[PDB]
Amino acid sequence: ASLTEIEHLVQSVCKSYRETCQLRLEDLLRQRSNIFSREEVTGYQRKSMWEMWERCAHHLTEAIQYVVEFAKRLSGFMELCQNDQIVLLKAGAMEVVLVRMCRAYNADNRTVFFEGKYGGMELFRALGCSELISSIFDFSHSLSALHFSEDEIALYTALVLINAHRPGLQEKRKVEQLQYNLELAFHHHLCKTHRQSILAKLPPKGKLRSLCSQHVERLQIFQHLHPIVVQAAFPPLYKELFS
Amino acid sequence: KHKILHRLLQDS
Ligand SMILES: CC(C)CCC[C@](C)(O)[C@H]1CC[C@H]2[C@@H]3CC=C4C[C@@H](O)CC[C@]4(C)[C@H]3CC[C@@]21C
Repeated sequence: ASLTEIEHLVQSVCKSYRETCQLRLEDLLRQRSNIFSREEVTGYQRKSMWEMWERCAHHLTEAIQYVVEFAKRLSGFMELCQNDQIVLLKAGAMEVVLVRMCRAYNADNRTVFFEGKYGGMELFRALGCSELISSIFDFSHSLSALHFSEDEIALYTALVLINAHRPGLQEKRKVEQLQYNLELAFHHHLCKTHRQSILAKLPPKGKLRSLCSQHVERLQIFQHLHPIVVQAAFPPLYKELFS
Repeated sequence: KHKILHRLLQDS
């Protein structure tokens, strides 16, 4: 509701991002030339489906805990009723992980950081959901073409999370207010830094939603063949958000 | 146990 207040909001979000980013951009960048060997790829590819799923679910969920800490730190988030917090997190946490992914992604060889090295799509073949992995690496690759800064990742992912159109919200108008101000902080930081050229370059909305649905669909097929794996082996937080 | 989202949200 003030210019000075939104300058503070930019600062708030960026700093909150750094405290919850799980890994600093250059710890990712520095590890790019650590690439899984052919023999190490076939090791991953020899794990069962449920075993690759639970290793993947585990790592996703440790990433998601950082995202949850991040959301808690977004203005007004804790002053929303618990229903709506849960709604924003169920709809947004995975979206934020997909954006945070571009940091851990090397566009040069289309690899992602996983268990201490970089691997390609083939690293994930035992998951049995290969159109999805390809979609996710494509998204990540289009995102890298944007060349986001850390500050832009902060402000943008705050905005993916704080969205008043999420279905299931009770207090839609309280979150419109919250989102409006983060829209302002984001637009503000871009015109200050002479980006803003990237507003039309940004993904739809749709797109991320489509990525998320695909992940849930895939998980749901997985659960058909392994019902109690999800209920007993998967982290509870992952189970809670996704099924 | 139940409801880990509730917990993460309540826990300072
Ligand atoms: C759960 C699964 C069936 C669907 C997701 C498959 C996936 C796209 O391969 C997942 C599995 C593990 C995921 C990674 C685990 C942790 C991190 C580190 C985090 O700071 C940013 C994203 C990133 C790099 C994730 C990106 C997507 C990955 C790499």
